Amino acid sequence: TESDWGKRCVDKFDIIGIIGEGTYGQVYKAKDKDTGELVALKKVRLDNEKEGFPITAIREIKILRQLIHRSVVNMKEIVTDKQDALDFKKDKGAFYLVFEYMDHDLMGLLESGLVHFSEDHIKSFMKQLMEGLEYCHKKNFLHRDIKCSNILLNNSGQIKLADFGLARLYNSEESRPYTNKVITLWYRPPELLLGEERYTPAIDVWSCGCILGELFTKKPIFQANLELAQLELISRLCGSPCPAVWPDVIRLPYFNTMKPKKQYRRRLREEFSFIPSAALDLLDHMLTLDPSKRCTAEQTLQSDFLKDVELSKMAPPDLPHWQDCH
Amino acid sequence: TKPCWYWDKKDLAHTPSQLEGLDPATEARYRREGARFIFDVGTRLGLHYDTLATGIIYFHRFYMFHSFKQFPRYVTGACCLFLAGKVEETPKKCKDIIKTARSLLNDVQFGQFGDDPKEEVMVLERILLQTIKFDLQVEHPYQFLLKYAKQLKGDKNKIQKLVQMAWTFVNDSLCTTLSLQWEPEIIAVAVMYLAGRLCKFEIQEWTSKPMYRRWWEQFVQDVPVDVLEDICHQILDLYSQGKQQMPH
Amino acid sequence: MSYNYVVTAQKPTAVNGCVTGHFTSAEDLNLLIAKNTRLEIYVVTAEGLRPVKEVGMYGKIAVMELFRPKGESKDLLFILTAKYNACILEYKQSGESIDIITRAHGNVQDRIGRPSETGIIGIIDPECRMIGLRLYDGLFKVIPLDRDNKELKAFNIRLEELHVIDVKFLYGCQAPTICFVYQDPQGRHVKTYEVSLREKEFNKGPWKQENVEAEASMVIAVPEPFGGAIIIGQESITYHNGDKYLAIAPPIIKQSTIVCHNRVDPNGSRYLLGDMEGRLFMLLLEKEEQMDGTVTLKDLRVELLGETSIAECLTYLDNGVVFVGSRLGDSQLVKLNVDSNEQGSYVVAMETFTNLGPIVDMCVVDLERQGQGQLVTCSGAFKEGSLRIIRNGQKLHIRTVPLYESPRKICYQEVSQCFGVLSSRIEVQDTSGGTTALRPSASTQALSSSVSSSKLFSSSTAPHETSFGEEVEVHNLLIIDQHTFEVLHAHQFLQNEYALSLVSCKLGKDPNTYFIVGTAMVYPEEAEPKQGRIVVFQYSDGKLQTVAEKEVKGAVYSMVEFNGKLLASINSTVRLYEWTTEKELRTECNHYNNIMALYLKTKGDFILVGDLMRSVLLLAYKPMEGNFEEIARDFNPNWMSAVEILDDDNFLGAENAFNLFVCQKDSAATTDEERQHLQEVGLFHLGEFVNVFCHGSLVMQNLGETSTPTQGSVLFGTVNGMIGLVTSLSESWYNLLLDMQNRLNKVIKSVGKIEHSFWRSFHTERKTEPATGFIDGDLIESFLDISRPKMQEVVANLQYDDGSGMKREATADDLIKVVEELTRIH
Ligand SMILES: COc1ccccc1CCNC(=O)CNc1nc(NCc2ccc(-c3ccccn3)cc2)c2ncn(C(C)C)c2n1
Repeated sequence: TESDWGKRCVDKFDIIGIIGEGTYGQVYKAKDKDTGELVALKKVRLDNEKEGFPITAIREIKILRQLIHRSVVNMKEIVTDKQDALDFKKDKGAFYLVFEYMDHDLMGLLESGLVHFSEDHIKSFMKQLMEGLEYCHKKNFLHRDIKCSNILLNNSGQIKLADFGLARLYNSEESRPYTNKVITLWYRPPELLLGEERYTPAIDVWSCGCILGELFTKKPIFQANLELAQLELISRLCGSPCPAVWPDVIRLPYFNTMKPKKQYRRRLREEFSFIPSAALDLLDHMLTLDPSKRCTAEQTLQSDFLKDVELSKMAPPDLPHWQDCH
Repeated sequence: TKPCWYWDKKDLAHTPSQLEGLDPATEARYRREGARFIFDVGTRLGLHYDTLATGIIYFHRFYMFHSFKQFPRYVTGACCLFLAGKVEETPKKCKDIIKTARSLLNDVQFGQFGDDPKEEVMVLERILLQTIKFDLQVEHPYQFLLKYAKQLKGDKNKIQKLVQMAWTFVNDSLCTTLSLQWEPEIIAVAVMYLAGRLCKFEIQEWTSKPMYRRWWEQFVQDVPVDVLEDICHQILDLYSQGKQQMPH
Repeated sequence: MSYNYVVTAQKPTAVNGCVTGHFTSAEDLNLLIAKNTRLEIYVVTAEGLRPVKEVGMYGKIAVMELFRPKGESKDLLFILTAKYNACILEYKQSGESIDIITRAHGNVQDRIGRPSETGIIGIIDPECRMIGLRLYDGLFKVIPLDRDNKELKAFNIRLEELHVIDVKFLYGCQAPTICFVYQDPQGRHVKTYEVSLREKEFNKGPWKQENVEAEASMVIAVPEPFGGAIIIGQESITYHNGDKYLAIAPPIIKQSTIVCHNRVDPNGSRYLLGDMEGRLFMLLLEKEEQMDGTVTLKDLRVELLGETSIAECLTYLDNGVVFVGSRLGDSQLVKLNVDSNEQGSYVVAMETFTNLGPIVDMCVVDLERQGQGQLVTCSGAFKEGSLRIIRNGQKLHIRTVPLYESPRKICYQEVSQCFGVLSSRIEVQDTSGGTTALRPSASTQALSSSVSSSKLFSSSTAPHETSFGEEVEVHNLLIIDQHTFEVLHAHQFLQNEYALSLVSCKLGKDPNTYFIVGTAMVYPEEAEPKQGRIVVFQYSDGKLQTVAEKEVKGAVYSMVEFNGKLLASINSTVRLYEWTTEKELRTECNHYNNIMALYLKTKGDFILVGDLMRSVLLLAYKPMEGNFEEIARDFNPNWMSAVEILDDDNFLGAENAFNLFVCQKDSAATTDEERQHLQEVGLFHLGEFVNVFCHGSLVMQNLGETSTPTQGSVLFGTVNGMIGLVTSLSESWYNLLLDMQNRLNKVIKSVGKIEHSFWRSFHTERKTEPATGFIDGDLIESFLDISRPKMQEVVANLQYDDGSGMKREATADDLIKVVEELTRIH
């Protein structure tokens, strides 16, 4: 049946090339021999035999078979290398996580500079992303690694969230200690910079706001190489962490340790004056220092900017053409 | 989309172990030992009850697709617990599971692990993942016992006695093939039903429909009492054979 | 890691901007000409220009303006670079010693902002109270010109109008006032504001908004006698000033877009206008004086003067002389006469300055069998299209072959003693239903000619409607003699067929040498072409014969001969064709993990693919199997403009951001992943747009030339005419030269006080990294021009390594010899 995974062989796919390098194994593009559908097979190598099957993959196999959404990537099946006949101990063959092949990723479309985003296009990009995030947050899962390279895009304008390797369940009642500093520094929330380890789903929201701004500026908003440096840049725009705006900031481990040069005032509306008013409000709420005062995914979807966006009118972004190469 | 992980009692007459000449009593003895091994090893390591149960469910499912005589029961158990730890985010190092398994097993039993215990276990992880069809997410009677108990209102101390007794019945049912016969939701009801009959409590009154004599229905639709009795019989039989007697 | 060296062989020649004023002395009339990174200062005479000084800047000159604040004797120069380095400069001369003073400087980049579509705009107030900068959508930046602002500190004023087309400061206003054209969904409008340095905000402007032409392009600020502004469009010119409104829409300007303007009479009576077809107009302001004593604008008139080079900047100098600054063609001095000549023209050319123009393609060929190598470049566009033959002999000798149409690709075919050149000319839909060419050009003035009769796409049934006046490109293959450079033959490709690739080679067991052209059927409706042809021509006995044609389902962007086979890139696919004994192309093997395979290069059985966004890929042909195999991909994302193979391990690429990078095989065979990973080991901001990489050298080789430290030779051509050269170095020589750069940068004074390390830092809008693996040879070659005290200061505490001398001190005479050898590679 369709459900018996791990037995079908990777012979069934004609490998086209390598689309990316993996934290545990390299990702190849491929075509299904039977249907012609284009897939993306991730290589999962157990040959290291240090801790066996990677937990990062186990989280992607656990969560993505639960999550069904138009804005969340689909794991179609898991297939294997030709296994050694009747000798599992000698067998060191690897496993592959078959996914849908998304044509482009946000990092490449903006970095080449070839993509031009109108307001309506941004609305459709954000509405899908938030709908996906809301679905995931409602199921009490946290992505924990939102990045521009993790927002895949089909030419149609469909957006899908992608790298669930660092994702884990969130419990509101029991504040169990999780890992720390999970999101990449440029998209990392202020609380994790100060090390809460008991984080809220609002960590993913901060990142998406960073993306919202980056879509308007075409340049990431908070680019720094050091955790304190990031806090300064964030502090300049969003305001310095202080007890009035963040009553519980004093409980965070590094609040006294990590300090901005000054107690900067919030300037977000001024520095983003060119952003439309409907969107600027969304940014102010998404980039709020206090995770308890930071807006939710549902709140972003019930928005003047996003509420009246119709997902039927996808309106594809201005993707590169031959004249655009000229 | 998703696999079927439930069989009929009559089907257990045709497991690989049975057809290789193992009699029904032995396969059920072997299952209790392997499950209790998993339970005892993980408890010594401080593992969450869900992690113990997930390993046990993997274990039970495994020996519905494979034989007991060709695949050792204690290596498999250790492998299941190792994977369960990663699935349920309560991870342990394979060497530590071996250490504890050695502490608890005698010399004959630990002979199954062979010359290199860690290797025999880590190697099996491949077969386990393919066997359980990479369906790693598992739900357990515990969450439903609490979800349903939360909707009961009445004497605080009569409900907490019901829950603990039912909770003990859940831990005991892991030694059996009930995990392979009935969804966890039904198990949770069955153990509430069993504890209710024994504690001479009438759970219908604690519900929001004090007059709905079939209270299980407001939690689990389409569950006949015939199902709940079959489950109770199977749980009570364990107490009858063993020296342990009903807690009450 | 990899080590490489980059030098300029020809400096940028295209004119990016030109201004006049009183910069060197309050007495002289100056002409400042800006070429990319280069500033040229001239003094105007009665015969022409007297050069006085040239400086390089560590940045692309984006803004260049002269102004004279109260208290100064002479004009000061403002320059802003494309990386937002701002500075104010002063000319100072002490007898024979000429130097440039940096009076104020700073970097005006904002942390958060959106770069504007119409680019950086910089303007200065008529009272020289402030500098206005339009850098980001929705923001106006003000640098106030107070004596104390030596760091050029500035503030932003929120601007409601997000999409601004052009802005100028107005004359005759009570407060600093800006007049600008902007675009919103309702069309284009003209609007004014007042700028308050005290309040640091805009106040309501002197006159109301007016709706203007949809393609309103430029804002001319009119001087005090009239006041107000003029707005230039595609069809109309309008004058606005409070209650006054004029509009002239002469049919002559509708024909060609107007791109430049200047003032001929300081009072605003007469302006000069130029268009993209090279025509030069005079815009006349007809005055009417009232009995009140006031002077008003009565009417506007436009008069055609003649033809100049397609000009990026015009500046009127004096008498009848105008300087024409051209980016697409050669720049000029022309004299405007009061009386027309017998052809009706008032414009007569005086001098012609050489502009290599855009170098679309180029090849190196030893025409005279000298062992040297000459560079034949496809240069210019439209009427300025030219072939330029370049040889070394101390200056470069350049010959120009006028084509009057756009050259696209060039390739040399020795067997036929000629070149093949792909070209395109502009025809316009005419009343016959066909098209008519605006002027005769190479493809029309060939000795013999042919037209393609192919029936491949003839089935059509796809409608493409034509409106009278619309432009079309007509692409041709030109056969040009290598000695006379006379057009021997012209082959016109199919209607709406664009020629994209050209090679000359033998294939298989066929002894004939062919011209092979790859084409694509282009229709305005398609985002990406879905039809194409690979055509095999033979040039024989003065005629071009079509040997075979292969149909493809895409655009043949790039082709390259591969060991007797034809390697062609068709859109996403990279394909290898075999040439059969029946003289037809045959598919052998394909590759499909490509977004758009724009560029191809081969060494041995290795192929280098340049993708539009996904950077370089090293494919390999595996003959045992008859197919391709992915050796390694550059996983980092870079948009490509040209690529080249340096050696079996190092690969050179060019970014559309004026950046160069070198990728190498990671050469660690531990994990298969490491080999499949190309690591960018070289990064360098060139500052120019590389269109063509070509192996070869222009230096004369008599076989007596001392072996230089540098190994290899790649020449590259750019859009601004700059020709450069890349070569490799040994690890020791790199460390020596790099250590010397750091010493030179501390010693050499930069114009505008721009840090050299910042200028060459790899810079994309979203990423900025320090340069690596590249020696700025133009910095190294400047060691020879610094004074003796400075030379000795540089060599202090300098040690050699990795040679016979493990630790060896350097003297100023030792390094003079080393650099002098490095100057002999070009
Ligand atoms: C070293 O590091 C990097 C740094 C910068 C850029 C890339 C990487 C590698 C890691 N990136 C990745 O692996 C990219 N993830 C990605 N991209 C997809 N489709 C968009 C896409 C991305 C890249 C290409 C591409 C093709 C040719 C050359 C380059 N890129 C094409 C399509 C995609 N669909 C399904 N899945 C699931 C398996 C998660 C996908 N994962």
